[PDB]
Amino acid sequence: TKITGLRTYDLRFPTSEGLDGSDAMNPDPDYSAAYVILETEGTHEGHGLTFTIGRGNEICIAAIKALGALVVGLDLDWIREDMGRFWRHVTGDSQLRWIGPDKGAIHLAAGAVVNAVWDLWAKDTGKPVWRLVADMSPAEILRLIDFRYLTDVLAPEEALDLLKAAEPGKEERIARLIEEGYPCYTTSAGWLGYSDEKLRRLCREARAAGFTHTKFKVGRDLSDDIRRLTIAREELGEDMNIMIDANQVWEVDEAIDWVNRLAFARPLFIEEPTSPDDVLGHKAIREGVAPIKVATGEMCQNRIMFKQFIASGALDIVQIDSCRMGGLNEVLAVMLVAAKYDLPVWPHAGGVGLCEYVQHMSMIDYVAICGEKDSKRIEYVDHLHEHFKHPCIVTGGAYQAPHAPGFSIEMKEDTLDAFLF
Amino acid sequence: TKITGLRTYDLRFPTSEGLDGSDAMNPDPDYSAAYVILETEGTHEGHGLTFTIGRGNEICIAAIKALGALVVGLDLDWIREDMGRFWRHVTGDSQLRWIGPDKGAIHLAAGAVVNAVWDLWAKDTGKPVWRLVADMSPAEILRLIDFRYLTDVLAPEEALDLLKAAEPGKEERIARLIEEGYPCYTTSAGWLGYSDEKLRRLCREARAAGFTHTKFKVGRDLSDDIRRLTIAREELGEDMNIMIDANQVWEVDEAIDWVNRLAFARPLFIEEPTSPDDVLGHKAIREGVAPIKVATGEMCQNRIMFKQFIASGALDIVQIDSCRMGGLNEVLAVMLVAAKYDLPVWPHAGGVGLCEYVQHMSMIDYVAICGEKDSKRIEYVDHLHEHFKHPCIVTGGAYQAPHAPGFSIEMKEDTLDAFLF
Ligand SMILES: O=C(NO)[C@H](O)[C@H](O)CO
Ligand SMILES: O=C(NO)[C@H](O)[C@H](O)CO
Ligand SMILES: [Mg+2]
Ligand SMILES: [Mg+2]
Repeated sequence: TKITGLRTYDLRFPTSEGLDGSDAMNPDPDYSAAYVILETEGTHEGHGLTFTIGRGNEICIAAIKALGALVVGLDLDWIREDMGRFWRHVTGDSQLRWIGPDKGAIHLAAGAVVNAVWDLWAKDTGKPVWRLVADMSPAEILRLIDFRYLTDVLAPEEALDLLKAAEPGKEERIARLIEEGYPCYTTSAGWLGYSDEKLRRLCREARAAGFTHTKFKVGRDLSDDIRRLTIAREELGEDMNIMIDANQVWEVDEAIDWVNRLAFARPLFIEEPTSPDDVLGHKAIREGVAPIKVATGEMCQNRIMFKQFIASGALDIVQIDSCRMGGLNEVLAVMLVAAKYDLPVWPHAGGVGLCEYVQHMSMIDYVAICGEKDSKRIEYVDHLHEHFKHPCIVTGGAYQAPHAPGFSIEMKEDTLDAFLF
Repeated sequence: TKITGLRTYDLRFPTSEGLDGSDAMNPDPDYSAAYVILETEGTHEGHGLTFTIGRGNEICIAAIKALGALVVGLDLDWIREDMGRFWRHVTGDSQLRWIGPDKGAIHLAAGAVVNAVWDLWAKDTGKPVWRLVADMSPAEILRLIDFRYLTDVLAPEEALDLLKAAEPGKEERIARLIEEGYPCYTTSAGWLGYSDEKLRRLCREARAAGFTHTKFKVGRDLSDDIRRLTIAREELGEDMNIMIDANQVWEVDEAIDWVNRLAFARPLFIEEPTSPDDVLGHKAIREGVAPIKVATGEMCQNRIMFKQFIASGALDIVQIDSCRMGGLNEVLAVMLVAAKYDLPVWPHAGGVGLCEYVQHMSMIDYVAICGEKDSKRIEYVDHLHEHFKHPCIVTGGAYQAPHAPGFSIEMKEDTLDAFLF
């Protein structure tokens, strides 16, 4: 098996029509995917994407094509033999690095390409990605990871120790995952553009469906936020766990004041109270709003930023995203850093296929990394699943473990045509 | 004056022929510019660029084209009446933000576009950019800056105090600048790929020319670094200040050992000992290599990262880049933060026309912000200046202050054709 070529698709979805996805920073996102297919001589092709919200998708497409120079011609076996090495290779063109390094368009693109390789690998061995990785030995998992710029906080040796400690009880955890699935929260009732009436109805739906955790957007208007959360609490009941998300809009002092004003709602955490680059700022906010926790990560650019968020105690909840960074391999590195510091990972999802991606990632985290899932929640959003050949399945507040070979991200063929920008 | 259109040029220079620019991370860079021209109804056009090293320049081109949607159709007076507002506007399309925010391709592109506007403004009023800004009252300069995500360490009120304090001495400093220029160091002798013979010759030339500070590449091979720095000290003499640059290649523990091993050479500082995102890492390296100083910043993505580097005391020398970030306005913000913490700013230069840019920026810093230049050094490199209509002029180890209208970045027409990729 050789990667013999690649195709790209600038796919954009009219989510702004009903303001699905709307928040304090992004009032009218058009959920989009910079989509890549890695060609082989064989029966399988590697599908992958990275998520954007409309304009700018074509920049990610440009970056994917640039990265293709590094991937077309590779033997899949050379990749599998040491994927950490492949990861260094694909993020290691010094000239392409200049455009980053490991941030912005070039890293979004790497997420798509790297995950497409995983899709191909999984399809070839006949396993869903979560099982492909979960079945690996500690050394095999360790080999997937490029540790460059991590070693002062988590060196390979300490990562290997964590992996070995998790190894006993994988089989039992795999069985448990099959029986129970992995718990998730819903953001579906929370988009900032929704009318109060729509908020009420969707809160009731979320409660009826069996979700125990629900997330709501805040951050544009304090009066609106107080009203909305009061209404949300009314419909949801006192037992429901509520979280809130400001989407980066606040200054540090502003964040502290505003969150504390929403304390009556008993939010578990505030997500992204400020810029996703501001480690020290998140830490300041964290101290100022305790016992309300702080979550961030959906735009955290790479493992180097995550390691500083985690090591400095700037956050309570680590929200990795499946394709913001360099795909699965870098996510795994961050999950290991989080495990060292005993911080829970609650992945960002929704978007286009992000649920499809992160379901696998958390399941690896549960089976082979930290061994705990019950107190955690993967994000879930009920948008755009009809475009996927193997959509995530969620019922009673939990993702069912994927069965199909691959990374669950492959779209129906018609979608690749109808939504081409 | 109205911005009526824009043209882009993917310009790439074969600098890898002689390994000019070569370092431990980037063995064969091809100095490139994603170049932009803003068209108007009148007689001036706004020229700007952002700098890359070859492959990936086309991603910046795509990002510039994307930003064009925010700039084409704008009236220049609207921009001029509140530059901070324009800056927020150009970096604040929430969809284009997703591709960053304020990092990677989209922000490199912002640097080009923002600086091109400055070029147009400066041409319209008939002044070099440095003097255009220097002639401004403190309130007018404050107005240039978008302070979002800065207010926890520098809020507009305190930035104005800094600016007002520098106010009375401006006239004297301008006279002094006209008289003395602004001191600069040279990297012309330091590229890692040069032979020892060429190293000797360039060291002798740098010494004869009157530079008091000279920078050398290190970090690929310890034995090479020891020999080369021994040669450099021999050729440059004891009075010369030698600095070294590792271009991000090391882990924290590795950086400390390697730098300390070069202590015999008396390096003033180590530049980019590790990843440009690792604030806490630079701080640890800084503690480990004392008294050798730490410099970083040429790839520092934005004001938010710089703010943290500075406030946490993670570096000794702040190396802003003219077009890595959102152009002049964001640089001025960082310079004000630096002034608060009394950290010197020594801008990164070389590349394609970076010298031509940063000369203006440091002179603004001298005249209107921190009021001190004698102890500092702007980077200078003698490459590619023949492509510019008004190239920088260096003699006796000092930049002559620009005197022609504009930002000194406009290239000769023949170059725009001859070097199109
Ligand atoms: O913040 C988010 N989820 O938590 C979304 O990515 C954002 O609101 C865009 O729809
Ligand atoms: O590091 C640098 N100057 O300090 C250069 O940008 C780099 O070496 C690329 O030529
Ligand atoms: Mg969010
Ligand atoms: Mg450098």
